[PDB]
Amino acid sequence: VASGCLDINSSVKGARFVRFCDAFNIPLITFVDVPGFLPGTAQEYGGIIRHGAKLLYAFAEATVPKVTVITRKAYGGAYDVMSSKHLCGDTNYAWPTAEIAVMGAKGAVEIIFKGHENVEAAQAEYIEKFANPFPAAVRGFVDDIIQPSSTRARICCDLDVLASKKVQRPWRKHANIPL
Amino acid sequence: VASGCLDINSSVKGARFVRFCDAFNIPLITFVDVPGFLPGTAQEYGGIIRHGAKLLYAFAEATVPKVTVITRKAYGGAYDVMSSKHLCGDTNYAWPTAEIAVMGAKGAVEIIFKGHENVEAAQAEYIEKFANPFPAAVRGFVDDIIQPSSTRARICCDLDVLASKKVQRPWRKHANIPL
Ligand SMILES: *C(=O)CCCC[C@@H]1SC[C@@H]2NC(=O)N[C@@H]21
Ligand SMILES: *C(=O)CCCC[C@@H]1SC[C@@H]2NC(=O)N[C@@H]21
Repeated sequence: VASGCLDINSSVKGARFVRFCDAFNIPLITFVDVPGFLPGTAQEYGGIIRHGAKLLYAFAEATVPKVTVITRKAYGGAYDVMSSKHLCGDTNYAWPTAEIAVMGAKGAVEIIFKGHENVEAAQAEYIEKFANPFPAAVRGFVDDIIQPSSTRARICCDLDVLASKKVQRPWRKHANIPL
Repeated sequence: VASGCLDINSSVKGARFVRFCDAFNIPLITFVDVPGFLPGTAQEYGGIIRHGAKLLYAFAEATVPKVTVITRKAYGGAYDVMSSKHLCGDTNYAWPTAEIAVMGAKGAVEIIFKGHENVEAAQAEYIEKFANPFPAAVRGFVDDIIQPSSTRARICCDLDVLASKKVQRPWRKHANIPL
């Protein structure tokens, strides 16, 4: 549905569910495949910026175990919104088809290589190096790249060892979610 | 005295003083100029490894304001031992003569460029780029490079705003300093 893109309505449902599970110590499993946000004036006039921040906050605030699996696409700011490891996640696995980037190869090459000759060669070079899960994994964004058939067993193992995990957070009178 | 090198005796005196000042909310000011550790069997047989860890711990544990000024040399592991910014420091200033490196240019070039022709050119290139305070500052190791005449005023300003600073640390029954 809608290429797996985030919009206002999806952000509202996600943030509410995540917030409940965190409050009552229920671990979270995230399956990420998101190419970006739904474009258009229907979303911009509706406050897509304000509403998208709801899901980002709901994950960032969480203190319960978070296990993320990236199945195919994670472009742009949506990578971090869908519970990336940099929001105090516990484990993050990629399948062999995962691709983590600011944008797809076509947009990135047209912007990076502007006015140069032999752009088609630059397009092939960029895709071969960046259109896979490796530029993120070699940086510590992904803990392992796993065969999909092993996903269940890998998650079960993490759940049975993160269950006793506690973290500290500064004192606050109460949270201030963007609303 | 002894080129400003750390040894067993200096580590013992430092750790004890730092620990007292931290316990009773007295800010710390550090003036760093340390080329490394005193070599030789007299120090190795005396447990220089064990004793040096005392000063590293004493700074790392501290929760009171820490302001560090680097005047000239900070080579090797001694950089971090003498209250570097990466031990939860508040501010760290360098004077124009500061040099932060793993080792001096002579040792580094002989190790990096081994068996190559025109080593003398490599020596000049290395010194011009790394024998100054810039490769550390551009990475976030140093907050500013200041004229020495302004040091006092800069420190006074930091002390009058860090005085109300509190940090959180996980619960512990009691500390376990290497001894
Ligand atoms: C064709 O150029 C339309 C591109 C839309 C691709 C998807 S839709 C939502 C995401 N936002 C974006 O700019 N690209 C993604
Ligand atoms: C001559 O080669 C002796 C070099 C000693 C220079 C100083 S003394 C202590 C520090 N340790 C080290 O390897 N170099 C520094």
